[PDB]
Amino acid sequence: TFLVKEDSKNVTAYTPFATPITDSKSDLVSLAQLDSSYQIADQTIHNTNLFVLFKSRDVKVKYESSGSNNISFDSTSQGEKPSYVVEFTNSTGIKWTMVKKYQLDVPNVSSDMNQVLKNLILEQPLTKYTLNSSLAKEKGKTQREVHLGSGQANQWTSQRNQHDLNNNPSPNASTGFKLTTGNAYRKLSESWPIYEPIDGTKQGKGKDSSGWSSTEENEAKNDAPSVSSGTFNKYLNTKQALESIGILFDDQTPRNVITQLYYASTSKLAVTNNHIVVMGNSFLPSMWYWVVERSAQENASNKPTWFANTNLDWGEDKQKQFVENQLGYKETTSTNSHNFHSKSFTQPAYLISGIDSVNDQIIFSGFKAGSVGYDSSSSSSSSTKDQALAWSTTTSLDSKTGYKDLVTNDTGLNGPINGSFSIQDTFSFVVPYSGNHTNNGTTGPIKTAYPVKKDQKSTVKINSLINATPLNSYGDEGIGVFDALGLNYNFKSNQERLPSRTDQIFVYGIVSPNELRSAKSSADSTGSDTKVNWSNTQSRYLPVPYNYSEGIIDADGFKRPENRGASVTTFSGLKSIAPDGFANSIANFSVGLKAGIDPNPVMSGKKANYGAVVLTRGGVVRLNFNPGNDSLLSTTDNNIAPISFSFTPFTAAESAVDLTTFKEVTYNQESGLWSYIFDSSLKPSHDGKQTPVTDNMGFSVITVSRTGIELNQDQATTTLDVAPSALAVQSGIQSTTQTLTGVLPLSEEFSAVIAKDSDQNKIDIYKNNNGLFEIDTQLSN
Amino acid sequence: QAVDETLTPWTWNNNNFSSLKITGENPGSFGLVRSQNDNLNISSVTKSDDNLKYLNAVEKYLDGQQNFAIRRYDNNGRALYDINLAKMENPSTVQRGLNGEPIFDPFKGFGLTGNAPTDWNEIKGKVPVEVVQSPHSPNLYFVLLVPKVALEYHNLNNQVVKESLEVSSFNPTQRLQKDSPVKDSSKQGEKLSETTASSMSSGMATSTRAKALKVEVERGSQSDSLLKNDFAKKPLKHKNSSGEVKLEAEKEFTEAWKPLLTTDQIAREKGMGATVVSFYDAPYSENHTAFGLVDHIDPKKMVENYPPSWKTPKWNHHGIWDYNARNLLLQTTGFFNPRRHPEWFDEGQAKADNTSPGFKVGDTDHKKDGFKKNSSSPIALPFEAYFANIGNMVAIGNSVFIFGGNGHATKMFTTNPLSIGVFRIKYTDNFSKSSVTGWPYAVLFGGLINPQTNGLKDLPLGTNRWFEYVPRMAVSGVKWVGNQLVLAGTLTMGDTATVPRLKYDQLEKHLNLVAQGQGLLREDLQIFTPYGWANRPDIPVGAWLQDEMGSKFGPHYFLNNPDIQDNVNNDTVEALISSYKNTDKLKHVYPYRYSGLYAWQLFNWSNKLTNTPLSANFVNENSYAPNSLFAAILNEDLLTGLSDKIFYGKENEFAENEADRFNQLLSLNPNPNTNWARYLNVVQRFTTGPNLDSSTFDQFLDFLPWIGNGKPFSNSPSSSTPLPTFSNINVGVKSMITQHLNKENTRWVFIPNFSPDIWTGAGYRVQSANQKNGIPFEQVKPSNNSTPFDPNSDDNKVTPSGGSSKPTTYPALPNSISPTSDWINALTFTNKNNPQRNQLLLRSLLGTIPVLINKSGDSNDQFNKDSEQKWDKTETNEGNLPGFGEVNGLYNAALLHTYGFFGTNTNSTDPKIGFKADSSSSSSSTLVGSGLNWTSQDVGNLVVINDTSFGFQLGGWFITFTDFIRPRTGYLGITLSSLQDQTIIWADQPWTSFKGSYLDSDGTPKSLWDPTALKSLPNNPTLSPSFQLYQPNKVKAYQTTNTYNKLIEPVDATSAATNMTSLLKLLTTKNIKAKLGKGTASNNGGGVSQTINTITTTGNISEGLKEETSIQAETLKKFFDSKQNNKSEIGIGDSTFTKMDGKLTGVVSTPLVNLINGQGATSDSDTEKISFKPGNQ
Amino acid sequence: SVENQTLGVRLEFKDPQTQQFIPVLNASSTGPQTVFQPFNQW
Amino acid sequence: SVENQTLGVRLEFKDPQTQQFIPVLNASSTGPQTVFQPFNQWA
Repeated sequence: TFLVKEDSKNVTAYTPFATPITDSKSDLVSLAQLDSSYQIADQTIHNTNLFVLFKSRDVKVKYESSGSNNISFDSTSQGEKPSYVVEFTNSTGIKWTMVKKYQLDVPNVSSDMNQVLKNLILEQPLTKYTLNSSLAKEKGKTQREVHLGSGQANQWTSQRNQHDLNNNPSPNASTGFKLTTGNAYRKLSESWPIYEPIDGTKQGKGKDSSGWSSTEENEAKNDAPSVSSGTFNKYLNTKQALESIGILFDDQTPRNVITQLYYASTSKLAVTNNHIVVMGNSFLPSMWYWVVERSAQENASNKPTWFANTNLDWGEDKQKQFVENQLGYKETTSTNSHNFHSKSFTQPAYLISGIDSVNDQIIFSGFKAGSVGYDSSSSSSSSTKDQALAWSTTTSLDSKTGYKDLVTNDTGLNGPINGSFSIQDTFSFVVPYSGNHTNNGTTGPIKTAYPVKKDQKSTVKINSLINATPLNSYGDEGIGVFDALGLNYNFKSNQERLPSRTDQIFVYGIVSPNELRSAKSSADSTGSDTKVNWSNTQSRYLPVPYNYSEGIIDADGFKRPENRGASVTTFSGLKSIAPDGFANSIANFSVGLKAGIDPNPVMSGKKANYGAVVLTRGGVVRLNFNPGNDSLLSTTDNNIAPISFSFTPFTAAESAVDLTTFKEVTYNQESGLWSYIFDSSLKPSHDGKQTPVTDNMGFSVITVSRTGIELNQDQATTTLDVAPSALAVQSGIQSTTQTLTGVLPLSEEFSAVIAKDSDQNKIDIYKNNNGLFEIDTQLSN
Repeated sequence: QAVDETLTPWTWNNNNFSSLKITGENPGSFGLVRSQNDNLNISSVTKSDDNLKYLNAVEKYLDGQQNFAIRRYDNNGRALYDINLAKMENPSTVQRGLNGEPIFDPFKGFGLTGNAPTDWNEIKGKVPVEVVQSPHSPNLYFVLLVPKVALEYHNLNNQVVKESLEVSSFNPTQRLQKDSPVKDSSKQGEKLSETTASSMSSGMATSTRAKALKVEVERGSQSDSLLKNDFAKKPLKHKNSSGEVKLEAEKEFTEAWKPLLTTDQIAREKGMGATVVSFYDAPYSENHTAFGLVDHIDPKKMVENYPPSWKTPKWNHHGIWDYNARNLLLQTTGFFNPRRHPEWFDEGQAKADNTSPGFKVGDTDHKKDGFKKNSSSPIALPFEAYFANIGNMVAIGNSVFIFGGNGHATKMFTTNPLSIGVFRIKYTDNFSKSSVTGWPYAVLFGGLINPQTNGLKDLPLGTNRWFEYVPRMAVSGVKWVGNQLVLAGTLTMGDTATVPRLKYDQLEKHLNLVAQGQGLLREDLQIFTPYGWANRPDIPVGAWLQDEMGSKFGPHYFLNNPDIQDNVNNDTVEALISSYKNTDKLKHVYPYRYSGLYAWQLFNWSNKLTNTPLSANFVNENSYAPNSLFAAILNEDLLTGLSDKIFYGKENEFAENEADRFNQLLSLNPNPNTNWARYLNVVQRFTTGPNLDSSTFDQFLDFLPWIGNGKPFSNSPSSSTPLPTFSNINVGVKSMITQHLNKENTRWVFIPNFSPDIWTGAGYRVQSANQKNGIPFEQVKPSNNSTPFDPNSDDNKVTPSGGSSKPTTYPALPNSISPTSDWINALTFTNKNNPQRNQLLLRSLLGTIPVLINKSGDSNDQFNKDSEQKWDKTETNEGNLPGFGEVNGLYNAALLHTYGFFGTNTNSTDPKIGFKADSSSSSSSTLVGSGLNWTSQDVGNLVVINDTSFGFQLGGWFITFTDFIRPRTGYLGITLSSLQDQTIIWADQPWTSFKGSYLDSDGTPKSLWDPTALKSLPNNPTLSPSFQLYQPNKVKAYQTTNTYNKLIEPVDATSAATNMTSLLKLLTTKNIKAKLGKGTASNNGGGVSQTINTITTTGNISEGLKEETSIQAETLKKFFDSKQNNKSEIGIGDSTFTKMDGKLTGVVSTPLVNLINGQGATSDSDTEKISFKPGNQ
Repeated sequence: SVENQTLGVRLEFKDPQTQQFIPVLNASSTGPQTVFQPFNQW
Repeated sequence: SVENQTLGVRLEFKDPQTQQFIPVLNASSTGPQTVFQPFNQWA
């Protein structure tokens, strides 16, 4: 029998004949002995029992920079509502009864962690209505402006040696983006605004919470009022959009960053034979995750593990350094120059695609949320004051071809180097040279350095920031756009896309029960921050489709003159033509990670195959694993890109689907097919211009299938050299009128759709032809 | 029912089917069988009577004259019974159970209803041409029946079965419209107005050069007229050269070609189409045979499923500007105009013009053009096109698909019938019920992206929401290569030869490019005639008169020259492009000087594959004949899952007017009540040849030989020693690319070696012998009196804020603009491209690449190797590089020498045919063929070799696909085995001898040839399969020094053919054959050709590939040069031949045995000592 | 058929050249198929 | 049918008057006969 979620707290079971079981509608929130403010966040089936995640709309969390116990629930005003994971069972019809109830307590904070948290600042979440221009921030100081000062041009050649930028050909390379304007950056104790600038290069107060609350917020309220009578020339009102992505409010005002971080961090559920794993959502970053031992006592506090303590394998040692060297500056000299890189932490947040389990293994994926240092000096003063220190790390044109050599390339490892370079009859934004290489021949090794003047080394305060997108540098320039859309190509006979190693990074992997126990120890460590190691992980440069932006039509080395033009080179300039329910065409999104075991037989004496699929902007990604080792699939040749990752573009039908309305991902064991359910009723009621939405009705379903030569099929296929892929195809189940309840996969050859057009229910039976549906009107009972 | 000895086996020419290897419980074979009776003359049947009353008259005659069946053979190849529908007296259908499952006992046989199958009287006399077996249902088979007429097509009377081309002096230009358009004095207000000022909006740079042109479009309010419609503006009109010189299908097509039967005619005349009959068969039972379902392959099922944009093919998504530009330029309009492809049109050549395009054109008021109106010219599926789509069945699940054949059943010398799509017969209720449908390949191949191939990239295989690219095939077959379902053969690409557009005033001097765009010259190869090209093929007619005189070198519209191209400098871009900001109702024509050669032209305006599906902004036209090899792995479960009918939306339709067209998007969200997007990703992966790209591929083309000779294109084994035809390595001089254009950031960027040296190749430009690294602006293009172009002139300069006024042109330029130029550093100066390389591969295999001719072999007009052909003086006219007229991508002299047109390579006595770059007087040349008649439709049986490999007969070569299913690093992935028979190689109809290819028990594929079966041509010029109407070329006298510094200048060639009598005689294949010493059979035998012996390490070119010491192209050339005498090691060689007595007609193949003509059937020695114990004891 | 006590069989041999099972065509005069009827041959 | 997983049954009862095993006629409102199948009742 199949289970259906009637609403945010009720669950109704159906027989395989698409008929509802009488007296089966159960209120699990009531059953779990939880109050009205709670609703079911995620549900999964393990060991035949139903595991349910619950989260309260009434949760309140505080961050106190002073003290030992910094992150805590606000007891005082009935905000001590932690999230719970409950095991339920059938005691028979359907009669649910609670087995175990686990609470997810806030994270513990060390002395070292709290020194980053004290001055940690966070970007306002990205919305359905957030533009390329809202995201855009004013360009920072160039390399020669930081280390040398103003009017120090054509003196670079003689002075670059002292500042340890020996032979560096890019004085004009940007050092980051200014934080005096643009999208709001807030402390954990501070709250985010309902307003978002239309142009971040001009409107906005960035990290200046004080300057916003005193003067700018009032201009914003006047331009962009809530419900319209408003002008909407400088600002967008996204209260409705924010609310739809899980933002908690005290009427009109959102709760502080820390509360939003908690509520969104308890979004996805995975269950193994010994552990329960809880991660965040795809909308906003997750700085921690929960590992709950299933053997935990009735009233014990289950604490999360920080991502800043979870050391991942980025594929290569160099790939990890790239991410870390940009997290901050690593030479305190000051005293309060605390950031993540200095306090010896790793990547602190991820925008989680999802989490699942196969053969007691946990599988995760997501995009790495951009993180860089920033100056907070407050005065003469430092040249980098009120600015983020981020840069492009895209592989140089002169680099050796072959995946391993492209990703290990020392281009932009310690400091900035990319810009705009004229090559023959075209151009590039990536530095043409690395090592001893110059146009004349060999000139001595090229050096890079963190954008901090060595004279101002002591009198500088480099603290930490976290972005709401997979973008590290938002600085309004050429290279920012090519790194975001994947438009950097080499010029050698065999073309290759030069990847970035900090911007639009997709991280994925498989976690063992012992790798999870390690994670649990780190959460329970008191005093020192204990470090975790996840071996079977990988990273891959996954950018947004270039054709989601107006003005770009191909991806080649040769670039047309019109493509050096400002209108299609900077963020504010760039215009979106993306149809996937996002106003921006620059930041990538991922959702619906689901793994499954292949029904097709494998060679005798070999373990059954299993893979995972996930949806990203522009296509479907497939994660390939070796079952004989429960590791990521790999191959002998380093020149070929890790065979554990595959990407297949969408067509206009799949691109048309609003990725922000993802409801549920399912997998049919007998078919080997994934059903992606999108409910249009998950749309915000109003635009950024407060205009009522008129397309929040209906649904859509996408089928995902395996393609390619699979492992251990025969003597030849015991090893692979090509990554097996996936195929996303609009199933044929869709509506614009009906409001979906759920989809029953009745059989391999049949499916049932439960919906309401005018309150009354309707069961639609669709004919299934190996992932392709067509409605049966005869099957109406 | 008993085996009739008078009926012997045969092979149908369209699908090359002869017999089916039957597997499972009861193995054996199901082979074709026919009466080999002569004393048959179709002449008796008299032609008033229309095409249909005549055809039934031929049918009734052939019925009492010809006998056909499909006999069943056991595993030993011994025949068992016949199954002859015409001799079947009172046939019966199977007795089905209560679930539709037929009643059957292994011994008693099948249960018979006694009642004959549906439409039996019309299918009764049909000829079975193919047999396929059910994959999961036992004893279930399916036959492909066609009418007896389909087999005797070419033997029908000439008044009924026609040619698409002409039969006192011969002139190839008579049927061509060559008179260039002129200035319209009345329409001078229809000129695109220059803007008043650029926009500053944070810009800074400035220029004195003429401002951008403005193109305004406004809707307003009027049902039939727009407020503004500047794309409709046309300040030019046709020439009045003793009449208006335009495309008129009525004036120009008197005895116009029309198909045998229209689409409607075939669908209503059930005996004139193709049928599929499902049948039952169990040989070791009493009732061994029984019939099931009879389904007619209705053409309307395919036509009803054609994209909506196909109802109006004389139009495309660019609308009125492109209709006008192409129209005046005396070109075909749209994406599939009937003047180029009359085979898919019910009224054939009657509709072969640009008139009635489905949208209003040429209105007295221009703001009325572009609006949707009535048409009567849609892409349909008539007789010739229809039967070419018949053959190659596949049984996947409960479905039977027909992917079509090579089209040899209905193919004429000047016609190219091909398969447009796939047909599906979906069976239900234990095969008791059936449903017929058709899907066009255009939809099915919509999902193609570059990541799906390991060979050539950016091939013209792209498309859009309006399905403008119309892929059609010459199918080999569709077979399971292990786990993977593979569809192979040759494929028609998007057009590349007519991508460049001529400047309105150049038509007369560029006759071959005009011919090609007019459907007169059915050539698909890019011809090198670039002087007259317009800088951009997307410039509307409104902008063509801006610089009529030509003194200011028309910034918007000028004669294409990549020397006068501008910088990419931020200030050049600011001043001349970003300054002008387009709006909702206005677009600009920038004063920026864009220009580039064949590579550049194709990069911007060809339907090149990207990383995304349906991303082709421009699909020019569609090729005449299949011009690419093709193998693709299909999605079997998508083919069986997809719905019968396909629903398109308003997104697949062209805009009703120019206002709606103006702000169109290349991609749109499909309607929720449509399913057309579901059909896009049926192809999983594809291959077009060996796994090589760009310059690396060229090296391989040199390595292969020409069938007619056996001599390579390289001419490498023994400065005045011949040079290669397709490669630049060691040809010309070594130019340092760090000294070209901006001369910055080049050293390690393109070459991973210190030395940035690149071979110029034949026909280069240098300042002097000493100065070979970059040519300074001293090939500066001058224009007609007060001539020189002036860099440093007020217009040709950009002043940024601060006043440093700098010129926009480049100081130095690459050292070659020849048809062989291959610049890794300059795309604007590259002529060699991937689309040409793909065509050049297939053509060289067929051995049909044309050569440019000046001197025939005749007296007082001969070409002498010594003193006339200097291989050392390749920079000058002595080298004899035409630079105008020849095939782009090669060295014309190197090809002539390979063809042995001059030299001892083909004839002991030198034929003295060639090309002389004249320094004396104006040259007059014509392109001619090789003497070979192989066609890109000469595609045989698909032959699965093993679990990882497959191959087929393509012309005189057996091509094998080594590295497609599971590719290996370092291999080319292709094997080639050439036929040895010189009479077949040099035959007029060479593919008439081909009698099918089969995989043998020893594990090698073999092919049957019967040279006695060679058909003779029925026939100033004489039509053969490789006949092309090449137009004359006339150029000014060549310079003695600094020859190729400039693009070679042509002159009016409209009155030139009258002095080319000798040359024009060589357009007929038989006349080339005669001069080459191949005149007549001067012999053969009929036997079987076997492939070259191949080992797992055959094709290992890994050593030749990669490296930085020498560039990949340079390392492969040295490697191929070290392997000239052991080509068998790379997998290029000659096929071995075994003589066979008598006349080869077919083969009977069982999973145990392959018997030619079904001879040699034995008892099998192994199982002779094993028997049953008799029941009595 | 258990009631009729009839057994319908087909003789198969493993071929050396093609390493798969093939039917013994000469097993009976008619083919590789035979019946074992207990005098219910009428 | 083992493959289809379909079971066709007929309900029977022992009549007190006559020792015979009589079929239950009201068992399915259509008669004593009924079928047991999963979703392939789509026939």
